[PDB]
Amino acid sequence: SSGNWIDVRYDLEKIESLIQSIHIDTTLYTDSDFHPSCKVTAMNCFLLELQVILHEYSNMTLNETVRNVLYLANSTLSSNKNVAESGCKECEELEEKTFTEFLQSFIRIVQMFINTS
Amino acid sequence: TCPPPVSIEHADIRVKNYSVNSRERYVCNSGFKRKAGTSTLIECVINKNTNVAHWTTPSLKCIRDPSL
Repeated sequence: SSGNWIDVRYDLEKIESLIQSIHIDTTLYTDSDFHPSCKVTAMNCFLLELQVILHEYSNMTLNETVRNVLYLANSTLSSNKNVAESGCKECEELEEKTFTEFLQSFIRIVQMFINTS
Repeated sequence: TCPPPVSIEHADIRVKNYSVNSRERYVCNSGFKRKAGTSTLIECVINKNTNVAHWTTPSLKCIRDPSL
C-alpha cells in the first residue's frame, strides 16, 4: 500500500511545481487537523475536492496529473480497504484554504498513510 | 459578451465582468454550503466559430450547512 501512496504523493508534489506557473483562484475544504480515527474520511474529502480543480482548469498536464492521483488513490482505498469510521465531520464543515495550503495538507495526510502503510 | 448566468438553487451571483475570459463565482446563501466536489465557478468563453460567448456550465450544488 505504501508504494501506491508514494506514487500519489509524488504526483501531488508534481502539482505543486505545475501550479507555480498557473494562476489558481480556487479555495477548497482542507482538513489539516486530520487524525487516524477519521483518516479515511479526511482522505476522501481531499480526493473529492480535486474534482473541483478538474472542473475549473483546462491545463492539460494539470488535469492528467490530478486525474492520475484520483485513479490510484481510489484504487488503493478500494483495494486495501478497512473498517468504517464514525464521529467524523462532513467535508463541508472544514475550513476552505488556498489550493497551495490544501495541497500541503494533502501531502501531509498521504505521508501519514505511507508511514502507517 | 456573455448573457446573464443561470440561477442556481440556494445561491446568488453578482457578475462583475461579462466579457470573454471573465471568471465569476456563485455564492451559496447563508445557511448553505458549497457541496464538496462541486464548483462555484463559471467562465465566459467564446465560440470563435460564431462569435457568440456563453458561460461554462456550473457544477455547483449548495446544500444545508451540516454545522446547523
